Amino acid sequence: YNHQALVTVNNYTEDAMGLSISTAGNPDLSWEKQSQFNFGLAAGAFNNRL
Amino acid sequence: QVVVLGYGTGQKLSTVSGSVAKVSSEKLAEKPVANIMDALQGQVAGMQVMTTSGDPTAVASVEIHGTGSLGASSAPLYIVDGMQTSLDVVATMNPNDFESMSVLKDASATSIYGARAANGVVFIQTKKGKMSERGRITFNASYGISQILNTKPLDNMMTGDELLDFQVKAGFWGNNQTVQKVKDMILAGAEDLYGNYDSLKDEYGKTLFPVDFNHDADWLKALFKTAPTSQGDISFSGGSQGTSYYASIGYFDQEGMAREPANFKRYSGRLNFESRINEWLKVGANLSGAIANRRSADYFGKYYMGSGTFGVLTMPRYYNPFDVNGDLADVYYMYGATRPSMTEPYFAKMRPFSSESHQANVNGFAQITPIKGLTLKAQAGVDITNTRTSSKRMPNNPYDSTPLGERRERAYRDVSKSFTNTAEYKFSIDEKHDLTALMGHEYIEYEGDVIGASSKGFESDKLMLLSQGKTGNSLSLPEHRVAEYAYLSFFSRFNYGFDKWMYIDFSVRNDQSSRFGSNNRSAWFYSVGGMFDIYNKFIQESNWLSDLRLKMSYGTTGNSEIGNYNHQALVTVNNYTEDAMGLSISTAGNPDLSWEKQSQFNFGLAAGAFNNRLSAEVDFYVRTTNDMLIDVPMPYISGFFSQYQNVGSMKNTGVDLSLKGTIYQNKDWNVYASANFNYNRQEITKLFFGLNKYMLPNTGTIWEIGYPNSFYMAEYAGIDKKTGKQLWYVPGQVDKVTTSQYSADLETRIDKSVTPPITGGFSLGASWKGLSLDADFAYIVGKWMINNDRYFTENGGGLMQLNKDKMLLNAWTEDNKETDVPKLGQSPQFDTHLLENASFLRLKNLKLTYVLPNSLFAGQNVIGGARVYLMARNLLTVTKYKGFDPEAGGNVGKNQYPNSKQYVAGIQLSF
Amino acid sequence: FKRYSGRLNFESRINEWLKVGANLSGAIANRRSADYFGKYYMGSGTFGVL
Amino acid sequence: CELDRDPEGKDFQQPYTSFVQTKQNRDGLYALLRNTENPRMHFYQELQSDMYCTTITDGNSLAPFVNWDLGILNDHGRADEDEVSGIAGYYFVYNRLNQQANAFVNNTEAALQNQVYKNSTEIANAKSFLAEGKVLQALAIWRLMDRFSFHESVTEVNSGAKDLGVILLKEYNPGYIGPRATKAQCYDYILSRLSEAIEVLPENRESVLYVSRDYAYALRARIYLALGEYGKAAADAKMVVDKYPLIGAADASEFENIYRSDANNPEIIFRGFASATLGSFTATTLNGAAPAGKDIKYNPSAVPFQWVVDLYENEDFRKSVYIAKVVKKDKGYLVNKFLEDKAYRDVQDKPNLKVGARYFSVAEVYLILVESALQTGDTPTAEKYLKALSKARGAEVSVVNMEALQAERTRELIGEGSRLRDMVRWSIPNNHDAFETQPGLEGFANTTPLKAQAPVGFYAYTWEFPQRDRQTNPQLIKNWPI
Amino acid sequence: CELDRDPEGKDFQQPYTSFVQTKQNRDGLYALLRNTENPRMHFYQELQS
Amino acid sequence: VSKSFTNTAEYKFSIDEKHDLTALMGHEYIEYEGDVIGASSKGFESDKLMLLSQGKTGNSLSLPEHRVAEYAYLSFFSRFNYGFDKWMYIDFSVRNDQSS
Amino acid sequence: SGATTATTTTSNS
Ligand SMILES: CCCCCCCCOCCOCCOCCOCCO
Repeated sequence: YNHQALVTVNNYTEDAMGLSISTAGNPDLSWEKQSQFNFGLAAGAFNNRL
Repeated sequence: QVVVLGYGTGQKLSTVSGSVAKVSSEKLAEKPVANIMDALQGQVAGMQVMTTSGDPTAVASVEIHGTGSLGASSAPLYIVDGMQTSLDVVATMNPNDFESMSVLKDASATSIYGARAANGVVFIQTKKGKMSERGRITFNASYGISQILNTKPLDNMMTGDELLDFQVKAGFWGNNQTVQKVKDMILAGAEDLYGNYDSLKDEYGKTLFPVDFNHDADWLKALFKTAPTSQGDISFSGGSQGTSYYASIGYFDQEGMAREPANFKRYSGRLNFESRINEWLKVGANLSGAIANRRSADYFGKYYMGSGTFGVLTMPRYYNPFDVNGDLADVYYMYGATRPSMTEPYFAKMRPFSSESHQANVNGFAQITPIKGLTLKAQAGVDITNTRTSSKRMPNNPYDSTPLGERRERAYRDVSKSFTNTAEYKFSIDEKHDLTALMGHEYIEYEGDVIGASSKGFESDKLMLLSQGKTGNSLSLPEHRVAEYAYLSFFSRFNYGFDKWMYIDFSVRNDQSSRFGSNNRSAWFYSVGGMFDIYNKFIQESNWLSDLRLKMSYGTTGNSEIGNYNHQALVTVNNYTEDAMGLSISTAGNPDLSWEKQSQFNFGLAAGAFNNRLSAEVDFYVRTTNDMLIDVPMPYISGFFSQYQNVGSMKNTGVDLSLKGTIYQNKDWNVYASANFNYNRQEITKLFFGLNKYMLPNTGTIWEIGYPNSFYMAEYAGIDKKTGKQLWYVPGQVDKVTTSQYSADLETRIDKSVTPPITGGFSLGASWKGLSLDADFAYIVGKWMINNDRYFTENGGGLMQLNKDKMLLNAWTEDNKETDVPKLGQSPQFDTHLLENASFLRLKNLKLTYVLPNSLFAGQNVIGGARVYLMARNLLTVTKYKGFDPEAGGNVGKNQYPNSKQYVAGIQLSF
Repeated sequence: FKRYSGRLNFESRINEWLKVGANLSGAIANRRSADYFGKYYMGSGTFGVL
Repeated sequence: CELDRDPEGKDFQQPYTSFVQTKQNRDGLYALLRNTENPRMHFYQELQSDMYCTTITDGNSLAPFVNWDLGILNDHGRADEDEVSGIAGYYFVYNRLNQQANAFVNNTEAALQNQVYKNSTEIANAKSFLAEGKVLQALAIWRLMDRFSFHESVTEVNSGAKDLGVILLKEYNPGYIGPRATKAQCYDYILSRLSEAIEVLPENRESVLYVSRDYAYALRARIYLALGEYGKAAADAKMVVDKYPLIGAADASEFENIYRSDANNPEIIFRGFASATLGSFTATTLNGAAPAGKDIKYNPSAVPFQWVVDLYENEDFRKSVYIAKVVKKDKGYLVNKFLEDKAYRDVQDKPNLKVGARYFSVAEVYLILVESALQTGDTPTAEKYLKALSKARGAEVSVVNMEALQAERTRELIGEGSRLRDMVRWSIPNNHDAFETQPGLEGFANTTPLKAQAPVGFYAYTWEFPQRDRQTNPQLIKNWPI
Repeated sequence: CELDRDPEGKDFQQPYTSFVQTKQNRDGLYALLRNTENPRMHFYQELQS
Repeated sequence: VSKSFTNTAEYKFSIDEKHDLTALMGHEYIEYEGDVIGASSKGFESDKLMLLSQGKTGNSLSLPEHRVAEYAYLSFFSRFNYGFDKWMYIDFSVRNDQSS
Repeated sequence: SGATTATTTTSNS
């Protein structure tokens, strides 16, 4: 829960409850994109001993 | 037909000598309820099953051969696949996995389970998968509805007009009040209460009519409903060269018929597996798991106003809980209220209970057969249950006494472990002699635990975690409970068999436990028994007879369902100063706690008529119990008030018989029938300290030597039609003599027993060709029961605001003085005018099955077969009771949950 | 760290169009971690031996 | 494979394994003794004396004892969980204390020989704890033998119950069916308990709330006096009598502000911990008080005779604290000893009439010393202590002649139950109907003779074993010849 | 499928529409002040003298 | 408690003698929920009387603990393979992911 | 347990 702007209980007395601000929030949180280029070369040798 | 009676390999059913009753898979199936022992009511001869609640989360109470003990439990020992369980655990197992069950009743079959087998053993065994070239798939589905049994007791309640007239003439409202002065604006002019609330101040007179005097309301529609039930299951069996398996996954949902919610829902899975590794070793495993959700209707059995069947009967008929469109108006009005009372769906919306249980059974074995007769088995299993329960009470509710909410969270855990090892060697000395020797060891362990915490003082529905409560005076101590036990046992059994006509077996078991006293920790139980086949030796072949066997048995057992900690002298807090803790002895124990010994003698005769069609079985038993567990009042030198010692005696004498038959008339037709009967006479033999008669306080029974445990009340003569007052008999004083003044020195022993003596059940069946029709009936006669709601619904003086019975309209006055109902100024007692005769006869089951014919699945290889059925449960009941259910109850009938009447339709595609 | 484990892997060919299987596992485990390491106290840890 | 499963959340009776378990079980033993050795248990032997007269406030509750109703006294009192009272309640609480003390003493001895105590401090403290437990055993057996075993000067008894005692149980078992031990064995058991406990306890008293050596000497003196051995009663009473001073006061208001206060009384040898929340009780039976508003009403069910009034002369402090002229709001007198304690109130203007248990006092050991010194033949140590006690308590006795001592012992130990023990040793008959009532109270007090006359040597001076016993136990020989 | 998961014991920041919401946020302001102006934070400027 | 469901359907064929293709499509749903409940007690005086319901009952009481967490993932995917004669292989893939 | 000795560097990565 990291995109909401929230409010939690912060009691002062034992009679009534109190509300404090918890987080700031981020309404346009989205994925993190990763692009990968890979280029590989596999080789064998003397009747697959190497 | 082989039966595993305890341990080892099962021999036969025609050679055992110990009164085994085997129930097959067809009496375990399709069963729209969760408790599996309800299907057995009326089937086993001598076993008496009664379920005292129509709640979906309620389990049955089962007694084999009467009630054995005073002050102990009478439930049997439930075994499922070698290890023992409880009925709440079997409630989570899909009963389409149960291949059979065996009720082992007498103590030649049940003495290798000694110190646990005094009440009988119920030995459930699950499927294993028969081998074939193609494994078979099976898909069950089902759907049904459940509603209330009978609505007859509300045929005698008053109307709105009659109750208003009776209340204004009985002087409840005032002195000079009349109708259209009490109905005018002191009842109907109570929109003063509905005007204080913003949710109801604009709804009075338009959609909410809480007081209606013209036509009366329906209080059975406002408290009970019609509720659905769904099932569904798919299983795969099969097997191959050595290996066999059985897998299954299933679903069950049952919602209760009362408006306050009582559902039960499980998702379950099963995998049985058994393989032959090589020539000497065979391994196997039974794995089972479930996720269960339960909810109980907990305001049943207690007397609140507008709640349950008590609220169906007694609530006045000029109060309307509905609105104009015929829904429930989520609030109603009773006269003299501070805030308006809320109905059952709104009270369920404001109290959100939840409960999720996770169950895992895992059991496994390895069997070694090295030397051609000898087989050595090692079996181990654990059984883990983790439950997690959450209750809530919602804040900001107008019709409540506080605007603050509460919350409570509990977590339950219990773990059971079991190990049994067994060596069996069977051989033959000659051709005419067989012997089987069995030795074994068994260890049982249990460990339980509960944690729980509560908080209060909430002001929002979002911010209601358990840590966001108010401190100070709104803090409480948490909850914590622990229980544990352990058994260790060594057993042995010899079977000996002459030619093919004589069998003799001997059993012995040593049993130690954590529950017994510190002096006598070890117990020794034995058994001997014999079976003689007369129709193989003496009469070789006859025209009408086809089988005749005789059997005798004698064996001792014990009942170790005593407390987990009852032999210890417990030490509790007793402070001297206001800072340091002091401690002192408080319960006194005794180090010589035994295990409620029992000795049982048995004689039986089995016969089979013309080509084994007509079959009969008769059995006589004497079951003696000694050393029962009572909290006896001690002499004054003890320094305590009671001790929990083993004193007493009891004897149960009886006869039970059963008979089967087949009545053909054709090649296609098949008609068959069956019947049972059991008669049991209980008698107390001796009590504690030289005493002849003892009365448990606050129970209403009496233990007298020579009689069963009876009822303890004052007899009720009637009324005296010279003055209209109630009259009770005097104990003794025969001429009898009646007095008009009730006192506690007027009670006596009523010759009506607590446990009903005659139990039975019979059944029909017919099958034309595929189309089968089955019907099962089950009766219990001799059963008496205190109708506690008739203390309120026919009451002349006091509780005048409730609805009453119609027979209070011809009460005794000086004008009408030839009636038998008293004057209106008296209060009834708990005499024997409340003992009702709750004997019944119940059409327990009625099924119509149609197997689809084989010629329909012709040019196909996907689908193999199909089946359709229609079932009705608790369809018809014949009773002289007056209180919604004879069976639901047990020694007293309070505000009860009646049993359900169900209609189920089901499919099965064996493809 | 202490654990008692169990595993049953099962795989079955029912008929010519169906194949079912299951991989059931379970354990009972007791953990306990030394939960003062990573910080400086007086006679605790390798800081205490030094 | 051991299969013991001990209950979690509570302890159970077993030999000890630590010093904290021993200390906590000892504190529970003292909290048990507080409800056993109460003033409320000793009122029934105070009312069976010849110094009380029942009034019209009675409901036949204090009436079977003052009128000697031998049909009600044969099976009197109940000891179920609702109420522990009467003769059966007496028997129950003293056998309960005897069994709990047996358990504590045997567990401490097994833990001492099993070597479970770590240092030497815990071993020394546990040996002193064992000595205290032995003193409580001797107190329980003596307080049972006092009421349920015959004095030697009895005429007519049941055949065989002349020289029998109480059921001498030495171990802990609640289920026990046994015979009555002889009187000699019971007295040797009591005196051996106190003899082994005196030589272990320290010389200087540790705390007033626990058993010291002064209490063991004083209890051995009160046993040797009533046993009839005046030689060693004085030798045991003269070891305590120098260590606790008497009350010094000038006016009776000073006496009632230093006497009723438990913490400020310099005379008490042994007393139980009581405060405003724990350990306090209302002993309002012989006065029958009630806290109306800020003051006290009196409605007594039994008032004393006139000779008890004329025993106290007018310039005495005890005529304002022990006896009080508060009946009918100003008429004759009532016994007002166990009225109240002002330090045990929750609000300091409203009374609640709560007291604390006092087990021994220094006036009693003064009286034991002067009586044993008078009857041992050594008189110069007898006038000293008696004139010191009477001058400290107010009016002075002129000369001693063995009946002034009887007057002083009646005047001091009133409301305690010491009179019925004293009538048997001094050979005094009842004469309940020969005395006269108070001239300020006619119409209030009743006039009735005894249901059964009590001459010297009557069997009814010792109570009968309860009805639930001797029905479940055929080896119990009953006391009374009826 | 709805994939909306919202926290427990936590509500959203909204503008004040009631009087009890103003009272609740005021009590939260004072309980925040109690953990700011306490003597533990003024020990650093006391030891530095 | 964590649940998961995965349902795929793969169709593999050969459009000629030396042209292999493979098509796969699928669905995946992952879910989680977890909670911690907790309780405490203080003020015990003997080590045998230490159940949680046997503490001091005044200012020694405290407030419980409770923590809830949950998430969910929904996903769809598809993967195609092509193989030429035996020596050239191409793979293509497209997926769509949503999280809570 | 014990007294905490200060001047640590706060670990990130
Ligand atoms: C068609 C699949 C049905 C599977 C449901 C069974 C679930 C029960 O398993 C609960 C987890 O316990 C794990 C079992 O441990 C394996 C023990 O087996 C080893 C013995 O050979």
